[PDB]
Amino acid sequence: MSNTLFDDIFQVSEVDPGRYNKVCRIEAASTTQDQCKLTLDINVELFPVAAQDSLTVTIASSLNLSATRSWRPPQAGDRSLADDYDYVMYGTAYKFEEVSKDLIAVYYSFGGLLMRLEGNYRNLNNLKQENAYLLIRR
Amino acid sequence: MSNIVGIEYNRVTNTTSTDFPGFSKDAENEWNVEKFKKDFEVNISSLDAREANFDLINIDTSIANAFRRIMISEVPSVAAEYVYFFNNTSVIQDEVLAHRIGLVPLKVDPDMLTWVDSNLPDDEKFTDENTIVLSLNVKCTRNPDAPKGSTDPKELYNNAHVYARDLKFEPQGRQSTTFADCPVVPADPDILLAKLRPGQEISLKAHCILGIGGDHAKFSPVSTASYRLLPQINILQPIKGESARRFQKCFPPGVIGIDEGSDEAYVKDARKDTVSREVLRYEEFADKVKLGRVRNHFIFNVESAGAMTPEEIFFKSVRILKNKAEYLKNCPITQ
Amino acid sequence: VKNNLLTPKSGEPIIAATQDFITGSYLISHKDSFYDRATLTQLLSMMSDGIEHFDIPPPAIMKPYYLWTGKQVFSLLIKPNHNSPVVINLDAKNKVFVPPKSKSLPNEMSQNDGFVIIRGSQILSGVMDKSVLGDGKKHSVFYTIL
Amino acid sequence: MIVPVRCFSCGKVVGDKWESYLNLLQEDELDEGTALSRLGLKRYCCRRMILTHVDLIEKFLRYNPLE
Amino acid sequence: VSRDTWNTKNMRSLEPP
Amino acid sequence: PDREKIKLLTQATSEDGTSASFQIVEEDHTLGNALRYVIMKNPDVEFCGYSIPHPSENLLNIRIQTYGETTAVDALQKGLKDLMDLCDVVESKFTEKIKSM
Ligand SMILES: [Zn+2]
Repeated sequence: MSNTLFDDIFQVSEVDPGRYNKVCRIEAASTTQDQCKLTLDINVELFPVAAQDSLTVTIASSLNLSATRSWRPPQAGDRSLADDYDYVMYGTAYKFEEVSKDLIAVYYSFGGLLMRLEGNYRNLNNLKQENAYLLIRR
Repeated sequence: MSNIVGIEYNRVTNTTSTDFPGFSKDAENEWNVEKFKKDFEVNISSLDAREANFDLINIDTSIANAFRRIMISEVPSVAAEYVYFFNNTSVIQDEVLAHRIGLVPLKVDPDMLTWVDSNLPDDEKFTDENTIVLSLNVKCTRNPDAPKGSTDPKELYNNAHVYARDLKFEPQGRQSTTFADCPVVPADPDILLAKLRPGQEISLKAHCILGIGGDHAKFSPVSTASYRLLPQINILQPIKGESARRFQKCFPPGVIGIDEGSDEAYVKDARKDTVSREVLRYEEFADKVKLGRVRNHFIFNVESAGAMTPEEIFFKSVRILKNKAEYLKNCPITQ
Repeated sequence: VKNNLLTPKSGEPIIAATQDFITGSYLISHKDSFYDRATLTQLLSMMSDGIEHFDIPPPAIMKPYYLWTGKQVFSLLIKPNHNSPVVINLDAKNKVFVPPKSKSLPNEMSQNDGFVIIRGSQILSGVMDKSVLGDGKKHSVFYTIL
Repeated sequence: MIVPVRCFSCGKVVGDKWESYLNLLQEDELDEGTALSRLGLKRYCCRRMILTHVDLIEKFLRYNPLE
Repeated sequence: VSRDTWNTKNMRSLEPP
Repeated sequence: PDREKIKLLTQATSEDGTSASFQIVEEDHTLGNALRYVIMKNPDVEFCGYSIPHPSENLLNIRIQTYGETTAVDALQKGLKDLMDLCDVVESKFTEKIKSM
């Protein structure tokens, strides 16, 4: 509930694999947010995406709502987010840029899978922190 | 995917296990017997005195490769290690002849010999439990016959060809009794050891000891121990007509058949298939066929050099892997 | 050797990746490279001598499978664990850099993986190339670490 | 010189097949490929072991110094 | 074939030299 | 009592276990890979991997990092025992198939 930083439904326009066999760069425009655009690299053998399909895209922190320092998966029966999402990535917002007055772009790297999210009014929701989950469901 | 190795036109995909807890949120596939016990299967396609073909189904690549590696380079076998030349007047050098004798495989059962201790002086190191002595005394003479002039050198000279069968077993000590029912002979008697002319002589004896293929190839007991993943051919959409014949000609002769009546091509025997991915270059079956390999289905082909049966070789490989695991578990861990 | 990684004629690095090292780095960091936990840990053990502690980061892909990218592998190459002090920040163009789809779009949005972004020893974009792991470049990973 | 005992790559014994290969070629002549296949030399390494062997020991034995 | 030799024959050669 | 076969590498070892490097002599990819697979099938193990530091040395460093449940030594012991049980299963199946045919 309070851990989702961004949430929108996107209509995919283009899915081009550029010299790739499992990663595509999808282009999607928002629904009812005419200014919000989305460019996203997706593993399409885990989450296949076709041109003109509806994607519910959510950005959240704290997906699950020791000093071992190595990431440990949550328990199998854990009531967490991503139960209702088909594709989840973990990355970091490393760049905020202005594309025009009242319009900014946010850049995420999910281990090299890049996402560029564009919009206007998200200033109290999107930050430059490691905690950023991308949740996509068809 | 999902246990199937992907055979594409330019690359191979999905080649790793992905069967451990931590692959996904469902921390399944954690180790336990009584799951491996019920899953694992062995299917012996054929068994011979020297070649075994068997399937290890639902086992991991690492374990199967461990068995293959142990068979190639860790199952002991008996080979000549030292050759003592009393006389060699042939055109083949002594080192070359010794190497050839060492490469000759001997039909002597391992576990009937004891490992030589290297820490012993050469005059007490070789015992009757450690060593097999093979003698070789061949002399060439002109044949006392009158055949056609300059014929082949078989009726022209006597003992012109030295064969592995000319290696004579020389029992030492108690070997006169233990080896009485199973005299040591080369596994391939007709190996051409040497060719030599009248007046030339080879007189030697060779000491044959247990050894490891990792140390020297002559000790390897398999002429090749190997496996292959079971091929998988998926006909996604029906292929019929002359297209079916074209599709069928892209595989080895008996791989996929043509149905009579329904007229559609069908996969008749994917085990016969060598994965040349010849179908993947034709653009008319690009959307009609998917080539794969079952990742946990191993078709083992073990062919013995001759000393032991291939089933014994494989069982010894499994025993060796288990024994090294056991010995490591029993070893105390040093700081 | 450690005191002479740069040529004195220009200051550019001269001890760096050769051909197969560059090709292997490029193949690891290729955008199609995804590794499960077992493969990743074996890669890190081969990367070290099986005697280096690695802090395994969260995987790039968490659903349906826990998959790490090769860029995370090379991030762990740069900074194996928290006790390592090597925090590297780097912007570099790979030798084969096709520009992004639009003039105004930033450089890491290249149509290929032609622009390397490293922020906090974490490789965020771009393949591991000759231009970022080889000789003659002052935006090199090893040059920056030096 | 003389046929190697074993295939370099496989370790399969090929030194017991040289003479049978020669007699397959001479008596009731066969093609080289079918002669190799009839001897069990299936893999191409073991095939080249016999196919590419130059029997130089016969030429060397013409200069036998102990006649 | 199809007859066990590992059961009936004690494996001496498998001992560590 | 072989005190040279397996050695805990103290420099590459965490406080209170859960991370360790073991040096095993006279072993190579054969045991290393099978042991690594079996250990990785342990839910407590978060990092298993071996390396042969140099081909000129009959040596093998295997790395185990766990969570807080068990130690790296216990993970290694469990992996070795599970490898033995796997080998027993394979031996039994192969023997029964050979006898039946
Ligand atoms: Zn061969």
